[PDB]
Amino acid sequence: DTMKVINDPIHGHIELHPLLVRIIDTPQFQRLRYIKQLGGGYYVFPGASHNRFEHSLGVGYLAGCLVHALGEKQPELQISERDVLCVQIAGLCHDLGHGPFSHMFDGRFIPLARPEVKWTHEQGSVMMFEHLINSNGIKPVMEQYGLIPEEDICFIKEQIVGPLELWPYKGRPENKSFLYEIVSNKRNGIDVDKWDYFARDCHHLGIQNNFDYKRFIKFARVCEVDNELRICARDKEVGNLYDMFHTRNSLHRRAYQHKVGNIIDTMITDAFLKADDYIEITGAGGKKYRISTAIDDMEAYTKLTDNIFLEILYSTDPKLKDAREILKQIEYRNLFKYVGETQPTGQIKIKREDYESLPKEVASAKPKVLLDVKLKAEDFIVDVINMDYGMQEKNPIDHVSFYCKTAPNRAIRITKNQVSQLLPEKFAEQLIRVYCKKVDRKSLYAARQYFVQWCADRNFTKPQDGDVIAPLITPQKKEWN
Amino acid sequence: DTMKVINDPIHGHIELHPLLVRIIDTPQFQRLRYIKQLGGGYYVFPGASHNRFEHSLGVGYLAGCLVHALGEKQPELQISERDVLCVQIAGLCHDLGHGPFSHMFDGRFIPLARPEVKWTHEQGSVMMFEHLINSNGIKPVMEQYGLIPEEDICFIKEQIVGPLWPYKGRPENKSFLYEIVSNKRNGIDVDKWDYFARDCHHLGIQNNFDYKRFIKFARVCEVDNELRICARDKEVGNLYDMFHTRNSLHRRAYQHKVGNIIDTMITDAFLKADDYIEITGAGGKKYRISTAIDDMEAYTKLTDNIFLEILYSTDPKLKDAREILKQIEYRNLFKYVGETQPTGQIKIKRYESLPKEVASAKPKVLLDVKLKAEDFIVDVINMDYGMQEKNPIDHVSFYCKTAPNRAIRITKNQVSQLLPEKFAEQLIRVYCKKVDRKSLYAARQYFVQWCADRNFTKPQDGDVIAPLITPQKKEWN
Amino acid sequence: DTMKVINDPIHGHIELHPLLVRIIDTPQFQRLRYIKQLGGGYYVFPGASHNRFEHSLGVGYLAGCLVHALGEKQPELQISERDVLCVQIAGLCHDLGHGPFSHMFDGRFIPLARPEVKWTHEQGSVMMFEHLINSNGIKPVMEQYGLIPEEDICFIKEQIVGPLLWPYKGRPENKSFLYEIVSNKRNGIDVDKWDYFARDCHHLGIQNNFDYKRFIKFARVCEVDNELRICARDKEVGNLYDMFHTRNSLHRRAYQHKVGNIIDTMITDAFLKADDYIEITGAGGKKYRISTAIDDMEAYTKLTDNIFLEILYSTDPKLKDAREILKQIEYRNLFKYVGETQPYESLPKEVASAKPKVLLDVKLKAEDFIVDVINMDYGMQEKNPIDHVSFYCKTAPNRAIRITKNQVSQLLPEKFAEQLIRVYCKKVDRKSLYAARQYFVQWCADRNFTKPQDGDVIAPLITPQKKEWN
Amino acid sequence: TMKVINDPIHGHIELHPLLVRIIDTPQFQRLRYIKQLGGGYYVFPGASHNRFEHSLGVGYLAGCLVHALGEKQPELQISERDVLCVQIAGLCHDLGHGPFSHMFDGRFIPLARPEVKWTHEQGSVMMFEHLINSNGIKPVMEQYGLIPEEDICFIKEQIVGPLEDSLWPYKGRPENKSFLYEIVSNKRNGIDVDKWDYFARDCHHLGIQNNFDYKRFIKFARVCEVDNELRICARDKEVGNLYDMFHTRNSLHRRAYQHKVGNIIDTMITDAFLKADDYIEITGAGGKKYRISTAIDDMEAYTKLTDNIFLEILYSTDPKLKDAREILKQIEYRNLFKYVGETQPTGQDYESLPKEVASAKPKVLLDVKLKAEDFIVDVINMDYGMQEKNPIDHVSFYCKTAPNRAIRITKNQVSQLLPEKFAEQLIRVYCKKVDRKSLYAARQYFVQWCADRNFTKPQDGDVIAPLITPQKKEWN
Ligand SMILES: Nc1nc(=O)c2ncn([C@H]3C[C@H](O)[C@@H](CO[P@@](=O)(S)OP(=O)(O)OP(=O)(O)O)O3)c2[nH]1
Ligand SMILES: Nc1nc(=O)c2ncn([C@H]3C[C@H](O)[C@@H](CO[P@@](=O)(S)OP(=O)(O)OP(=O)(O)O)O3)c2[nH]1
Ligand SMILES: Nc1nc(=O)c2ncn([C@H]3C[C@H](O)[C@@H](CO[P@@](=O)(S)OP(=O)(O)OP(=O)(O)O)O3)c2[nH]1
Ligand SMILES: Nc1nc(=O)c2ncn([C@H]3C[C@H](O)[C@@H](CO[P@@](=O)(S)OP(=O)(O)OP(=O)(O)O)O3)c2[nH]1
Ligand SMILES: [Mg+2]
Ligand SMILES: [Mg+2]
Ligand SMILES: [Mg+2]
Ligand SMILES: [Mg+2]
Ligand SMILES: [Mn+2]
Ligand SMILES: [Mn+2]
Ligand SMILES: [Mn+2]
Ligand SMILES: [Mn+2]
Repeated sequence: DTMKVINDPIHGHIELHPLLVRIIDTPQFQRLRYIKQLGGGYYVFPGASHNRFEHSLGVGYLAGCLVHALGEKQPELQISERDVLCVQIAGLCHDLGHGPFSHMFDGRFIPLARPEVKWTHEQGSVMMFEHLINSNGIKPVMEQYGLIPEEDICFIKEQIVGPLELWPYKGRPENKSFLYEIVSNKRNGIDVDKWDYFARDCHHLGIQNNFDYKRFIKFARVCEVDNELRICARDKEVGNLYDMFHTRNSLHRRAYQHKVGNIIDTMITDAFLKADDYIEITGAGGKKYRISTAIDDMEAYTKLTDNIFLEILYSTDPKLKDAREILKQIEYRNLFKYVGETQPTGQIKIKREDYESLPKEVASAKPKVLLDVKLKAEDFIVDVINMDYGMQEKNPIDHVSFYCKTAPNRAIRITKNQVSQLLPEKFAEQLIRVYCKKVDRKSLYAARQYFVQWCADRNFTKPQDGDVIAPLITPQKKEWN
Repeated sequence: DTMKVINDPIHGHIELHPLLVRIIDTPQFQRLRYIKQLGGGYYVFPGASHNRFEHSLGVGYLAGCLVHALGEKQPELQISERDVLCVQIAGLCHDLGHGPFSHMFDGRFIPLARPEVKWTHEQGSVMMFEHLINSNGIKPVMEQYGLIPEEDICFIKEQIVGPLWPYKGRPENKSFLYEIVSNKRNGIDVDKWDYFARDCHHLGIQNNFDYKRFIKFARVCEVDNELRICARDKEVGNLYDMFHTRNSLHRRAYQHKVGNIIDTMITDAFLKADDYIEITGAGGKKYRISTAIDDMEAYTKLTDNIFLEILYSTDPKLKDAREILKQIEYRNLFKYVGETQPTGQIKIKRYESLPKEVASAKPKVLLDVKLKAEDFIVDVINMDYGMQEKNPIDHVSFYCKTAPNRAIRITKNQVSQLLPEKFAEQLIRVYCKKVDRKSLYAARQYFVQWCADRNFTKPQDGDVIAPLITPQKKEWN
Repeated sequence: DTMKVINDPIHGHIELHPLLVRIIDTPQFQRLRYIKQLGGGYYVFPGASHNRFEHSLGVGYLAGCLVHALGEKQPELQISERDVLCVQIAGLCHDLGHGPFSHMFDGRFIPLARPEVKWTHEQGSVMMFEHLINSNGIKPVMEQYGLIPEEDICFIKEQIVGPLLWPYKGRPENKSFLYEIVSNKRNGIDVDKWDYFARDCHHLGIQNNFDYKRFIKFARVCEVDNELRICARDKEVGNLYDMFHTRNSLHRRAYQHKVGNIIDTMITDAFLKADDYIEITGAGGKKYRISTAIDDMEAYTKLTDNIFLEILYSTDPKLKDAREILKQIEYRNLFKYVGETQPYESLPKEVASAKPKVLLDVKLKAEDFIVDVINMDYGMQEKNPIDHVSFYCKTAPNRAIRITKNQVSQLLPEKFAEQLIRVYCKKVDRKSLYAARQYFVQWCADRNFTKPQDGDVIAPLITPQKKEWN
Repeated sequence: TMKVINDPIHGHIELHPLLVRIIDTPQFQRLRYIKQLGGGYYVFPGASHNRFEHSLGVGYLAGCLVHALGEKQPELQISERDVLCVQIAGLCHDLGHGPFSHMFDGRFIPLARPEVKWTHEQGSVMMFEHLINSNGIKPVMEQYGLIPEEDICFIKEQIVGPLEDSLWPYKGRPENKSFLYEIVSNKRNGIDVDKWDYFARDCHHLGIQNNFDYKRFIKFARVCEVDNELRICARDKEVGNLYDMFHTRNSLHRRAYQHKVGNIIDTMITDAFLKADDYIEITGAGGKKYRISTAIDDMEAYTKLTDNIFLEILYSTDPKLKDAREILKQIEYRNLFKYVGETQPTGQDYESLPKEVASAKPKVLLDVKLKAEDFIVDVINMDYGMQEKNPIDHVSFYCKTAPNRAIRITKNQVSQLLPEKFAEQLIRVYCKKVDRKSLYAARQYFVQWCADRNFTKPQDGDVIAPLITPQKKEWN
């Protein structure tokens, strides 16, 4: 009935409309309190204790800030309170679909557990959102505050996942197209979701950031672009936009793809796979699901959080011994050892299906060196990481519209050459990391020899420490030295 | 093989000796990852997602910083690497004994589940530390790095809990070492310094104490034939401010009325669940939530998870407990009625009779509903400077730049006339389990009447919530 | 004119209305770039390089934030764009009257140079504001944007200095709350404090996560004694006490830092010696002195921190005495701090008159001493400003209530003012300093002042004399 | 005794008494009156900071790094004497800066005294010598174990490089202590503590975000043998952070140090100084009088050349300075030369570019015709500090498995998303005529000149010069 104020360390005091409060105070939303934003990253950065819940509040907040700012600067847009609330709800609910340890679940576990299924947190979010609305009688409340549930639920889902299918959207018309650019921007990835996690992750990781998404909001405008009304940035902000993506890449390099964070994520995933058939999760009508099938039933999925990790760890079931033992090894910090990193060379890329064959490939290499131990495919992990600017090969800034101060209503396009010659020439790459399950000194030395030999055999890039870890092997390849 | 570096948002890059790493990488220590620093506070301050684990690293770090600084400034102290490691270990392990949602467990749940016992997180920490050492073969590792486990385990425990010269782990010449992690003399320790900075970072609030500066100006002097840590004289204002900051954090955050009520509701749920949750201990034995403190192997598995285990349960026996937790999720909380203070110095002894007392008041007003003792919660909160009635600064030793080895004492008048005249008080909060508008209105009338009957302070909103009752008391108006 | 955005490290991006930009882009306002916020404090805290200019932008910004927030939450107040602009202008211009090194000028120099005159930066700000308006043709611009200069200039001045019975003419009682925002004469809770807390902390290197933002969010207007006044939410009372605690702590640690004050004192002495020999050109080419530039705003416009360097870099023999003091500051050959106690021109003589029962190699004279009396209070002399705050409760947000100290905490101060008395010595010799300590502690004992913290160390012979001290 | 100074960036800095003696001198304290970012303060009101506080930070970080190396590698035989010398160089590296910093050495001196070859580095060495000699520091250095002959040489070399073909061109320390020259001012690859302080300090004051974590870098720094020298090596995994450091530097230049209006204010101040030059007199050694442009010849005069000069001119009663004073007054009214636009070359002294723009004949009607003198053309070199070169190719690294073995890492071994180029230019054009008709004309000349030269299409080209932009087919 009245607004609530929430104090957030990143954003300070956030005002929440009563309808938003109703949505937040539900089991489906509060679930996000028990899911770590950075998953295994917490085990490397102790500051990163934050969960999806607080991130979601921030995203809803910033979504409101942006839509409000646009409305105040351009009354002609006819932005309504109903529009503002719908955008905030989408911002709040965009991460509802995340599973235990966030990206590990959708990124690592589900692809291995259920390769046939094509699943993402986005799809999960839409399903959970529907479940949230229907389970908690939210629709009546939406009507009370002027929302029209048929159109607006559609609109909210479309903001989260894109067209459920010309204008392909049904929730709002072309004149309100800019509303779809705020929470999850499918056009170029510039959205408030990134702005919140940049600031929040940095706050917790202990990586400094004085920058303003606030600045961006202040300079945002709506212009006509190809018969749609779209969000346009001021021209001079283009450098800041390139930097936003640079920041994202740096955060991935330093933190999200930290070699040990990833290995912990990998180990947890392995534990989950071993546990899958023995954990049972109760769904709608008392039906039982597995970790990998809870995504099919939202009532079951509601109860799938980071807790599962502890349920396995603390279990006594003999059937869970293999899974439990992996988790125990994580606790003792008996983790697999990082051997090295390389990149695929020139046009060659690694296909997703071929990830599985890779450990065998490394083991198959014959390094021209004496070896005390012989290592097996099963002793290796090979982690293939796709680093990009959020749009695969594409430059997202080529998909941004800008305006100039002398003609604020006229959208223009800006190419990379018009900005700096020091920008990336490519917007995607792969990293290949190799680890060894055998942690002893002799094994690790051997693993380094196999690894560097495999790099040479494949014409991959010379590992940075190649000359130190494998002095005998590196001479072989002339390109390297 | 060698040191590890950990990046902390509060302290930046912390170097950890390999022995410390071995201790950290154990189930008993890593458990702290799953216990929230501020418990129910997270449900009011979404920034407060931090756990005991990160706080513990910070405390170990600052313990090392202080002992190192003292050694570098005063080589004569003969501080040893062995001493430094023992102080760090105590700093790291001082919070090992905490249970689910931290202070709620030792502060609220255990006193109700096991009223006969005096139990504290300190005692828990000593027991867990012993379990950690013995379960993970740490003693051999300690010897490898020059520690003497018999003496040093004793020393570490004594730093955490105090005497088991009453100390056996170190002699009087090394007395100052016992002032660093948990200072029983005046409460000025590195544990406070970390949580001030860490809680503030996460809460989104401002901290008055500058701990780095304090460390830089710390020295050891002879005081009554002990070597004790002394602060530079000009830092006295900063020390008063440290305690002010602590009090403000309690007022704004740790004792936030809704955080406390959520803690209370969780405690109630735990009590209802107690007999039906079973926690597996050493040798496969089963314990209860309230008895896991007896077996460290069981206690190791007692973390915030328990909350979710109850919440996600389907056992009919757990329905009552589960329903309370579900109400928390729907934000269907017990309602805050009001807050008052007992009058001047007079203070309230330990509590169960209080709800009945409020219900017994007969407010001279029209009431649609009549409320019962069981409908009320009364929460009594002791706010002080850490030493009951006493001023801890009267128990600090200082030095002047013109005579750095000469300890002096400084009284409150020598500092400021704007300081507190008192160092302890109580807050009394009343809540109602009946959440309907008519019940809440009635609860307000009982509450304000009870305040008037007892001569307690006028609630701030007394004139608004109970316009008919407030005229009765002349003092108030 | 158009709207401009300014990036501020404390507040981030501040939007400025074109009328505000016009006011800012004038010699009278830009002058504030050349006046340090903390004066001599920069010579102790190297981070405190900030000037009055950036502080002024922040105050104007926060004034706008508060008035806007009140208007959005309570449309019934009938707050107008004209009102918002006037409040912002007052916030921007409230520190226009500051002189070189800020408080030193109004706090130390003017009282000594011109004891007969009663002058404050507030009065200076009003005069400069008038000069700014009249010199730069701002009144026509104000009209263009809907302001009514006769009423609104009056209103702006009143916000800065107070009344020139509702005693205000610029706005009526219904808009009384507007006078509480920039410079709150009722209880001191204003946006000026909120900016300098955050800004000074940022530069000093003293941490502050807290929010004035929170305060703004919980501010409301209620009827109080037939005026509309700003009321805080009841639960914020603890935070308000803490605001004043913060202020006191900043004064103790930084603004009244014993060496910052002594540098301010030395600079003041140098200014006094230089006064007649520096000439500052005013309106009509007339010449003024440092101490008389306050009479002519055209002259005052050219009176900034630069004067310090003009003196320091001078070669005029007449300025040698002044120049030498400044040179001593550079060499860090400072007047020496002797000590501090707790209970103005006559004081140095009084200390010198004390006869300490100790052997002294040197005899010191009144002129060798500086006595600095510092009033540490909660901004309202003896009074508790929180007793002059109105609050509201969530169950009746339009109903103002009063909260007394006992309703809050028994751990709060019993007193809201004190004095610190610091004594320094000009001479700086070891023997002189030792003597100064003996005179000082003896004077403390003679007057029944508090025992200096280091009294037993600096004056072991004297301290036994006084029984209370022990 | 030691003194402690509280710094907002670094917290509490401990200063050895010898350092305090050096700091408490007119030559050092002068830095309090010189803005770090010059005209930048007139765009970013947060940037009030001066060279003085930056210098303390640099001296502090220099001490942190040399101390850390000594503690990790006792074999280096780092001495207290070495630590103090490194700190003194760090403290004194910016002594030579003039009013508004880079504006003085970058803009004013090149125009006032084109024949002279002058830099702030050279100034710093001269001022340092003046500081030492004027304040009797050498005796104090000896008292604390310094050897002035060798150590003064060492300090100067750290600041300006060899005073001189040789594997060792330095005289102040031998090859075994080579790593000491990499700390304050790194001529090999530019990775030094001077950048680390100004990144953090400028960001603090500007209200922007800094990518480089210098404390981490220090923690992972080591010394290894490289080509018969002992050099500072970074841990291999820090290479990404190093690339980011340079990215941060470039971003700071783009957003702040080369802000179009900050630069124009710097240009206007420089113009004012040029007009004032002959009329301001600055007293030097023996009471001799110098000009703003000649104070660099006498350190006693240079000591008194600070930002104050700006205010002296602005507040001058004296008529003689009316043209100079008027320019400064225009700055105060914000009556600035107008930015017309920015472009980039394909490719890459002073008088010629404005003339070129004016010479273009745009196929458009023009109310006014503009002259070379009405234009300013500002050419800005954006690079990674080493002209065309990649500085990371000049860094040595080590791996955890062999911490004493230095290796080299090439760009392809890091990321394919790194820059392909390490240098570019920006060309900005401004107009001294500020009226609407003049500005419109200036835009037409500018865009025409861009088209004529095949420079990049200005971002707002289609808006400011709709008629010209069609002509160029490339411009899509
Ligand atoms: N930064 C800060 N300082 C403080 O002193 C403080 N106090 C609370 N909060 C945070 C905690 C929350 O994140 C938020 C609201 O706290 P509130 O106490 S205003 O909320 P309700 O208890 O519901 O008061 P009601 O029911 O009477 O309206 O601000 C605070 N945040
Ligand atoms: N601020 C920051 N920036 C960074 O780039 C970064 N990288 C890590 N960390 C945090 C995460 C950790 O908390 C800490 C060290 O991470 P590290 O990657 S050096 O450690 P290991 O993987 O063990 O390196 P090795 O095995 O080769 O010695 O700093 C960082 N913290
Ligand atoms: N925080 C931050 N990041 C930045 O990239 C940046 N750039 C500038 N500023 C600060 C400096 C100012 O304090 C403010 C605006 O700078 P602007 O570049 S938007 O202004 P004009 O040059 O007038 O742009 P125009 O004339 O083209 O509309 O933000 C910035 N502040
Ligand atoms: N952050 C901070 N908090 C504070 O409370 C404080 N107080 C001072 N400083 C800063 C200001 C200075 O930059 C630094 C040292 O101030 P100091 O007061 S220790 O030094 P002297 O007065 O000379 O002490 P002595 O009485 O032994 O001579 O710390 C402070 N810095
Ligand atoms: Mg509430
Ligand atoms: Mg490691
Ligand atoms: Mg502009
Ligand atoms: Mg001192
Ligand atoms: Mn998200
Ligand atoms: Mn603790
Ligand atoms: Mn002010
Ligand atoms: Mn520098």
